[PDB]
Amino acid sequence: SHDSLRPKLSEEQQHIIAILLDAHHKTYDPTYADFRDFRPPVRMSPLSMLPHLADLVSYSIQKVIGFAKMIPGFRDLTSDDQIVLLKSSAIEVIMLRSNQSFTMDDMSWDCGSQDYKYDVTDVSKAGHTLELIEPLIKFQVGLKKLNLHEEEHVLLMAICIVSPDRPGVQDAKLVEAIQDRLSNTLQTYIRCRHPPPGSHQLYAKMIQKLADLRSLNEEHSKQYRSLSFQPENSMKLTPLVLEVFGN
Amino acid sequence: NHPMLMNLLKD
Ligand SMILES: CCCC(CCC)(c1ccc(OC[C@@H](O)CO)cc1)c1ccc(OC[C@H](O)C(C)(C)C)cc1
Repeated sequence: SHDSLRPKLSEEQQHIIAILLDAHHKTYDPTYADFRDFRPPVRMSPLSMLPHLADLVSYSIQKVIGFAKMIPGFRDLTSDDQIVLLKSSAIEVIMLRSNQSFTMDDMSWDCGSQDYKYDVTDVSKAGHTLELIEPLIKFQVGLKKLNLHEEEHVLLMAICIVSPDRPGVQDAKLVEAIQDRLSNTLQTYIRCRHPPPGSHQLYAKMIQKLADLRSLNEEHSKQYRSLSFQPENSMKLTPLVLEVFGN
Repeated sequence: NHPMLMNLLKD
């Protein structure tokens, strides 16, 4: 109450933001140049997009880990806690980071050529049902409409990762200490740098998106468990996806 | 048992 109700950003809070922007810029490629290295998309054989999207998700996990390692304090947690945090958050951070390529026009992910322009049918062709697709699209539209500053977007991803309430977290207080520093930075940023309106209720709306991501995670996990139970599907995944999501 | 994750975390 002090760091949270702070009128203007401290020097420390400014450094936190700068660090997270750098971390995002070194782990998010807006030219999507590496996508050409994945197994090719196959559209139009109902799980035909599973290999390509498994490669996309595996690549995305590597980038999320790269980002997480730069969050102030994250690398100072025990290795087991780092693992737990990343295993639990990876799909949610993927959902958050993907919003940068999401377009409300045709509710697709533009990455950024026609072959790597992904829609609801592509998700369907990875084995997912409307029980996931529908709330996933709702979330993407809801997030896009918040019109976050890049500063808020990177703070939200970091807050998502360093969540002390994940199952299996050992040193919850240490995790909470990092998350609080980040949450305070976000609150102070919105108060002093985000112009009215749209700063109105923005912080609570962002926290609500974190809760929404938990629900999306649960649904994705249930469907993933169903899909990956069949070893001929698991075979089509990548070693990192199996390791991080389980087998 | 998370050698690839652990590798990607190491520096
Ligand atoms: C059509 C795919 C859309 C989506 C939506 C995620 C919100 C996606 C993911 C990463 C992106 O990365 C690039 C982005 O960050 C650039 O802004 C883009 C889009 C996605 C991918 C895979 C999905 O399922 C994978 C299965 O669960 C599997 C294979 C593990 C068994 C479900 C959705």
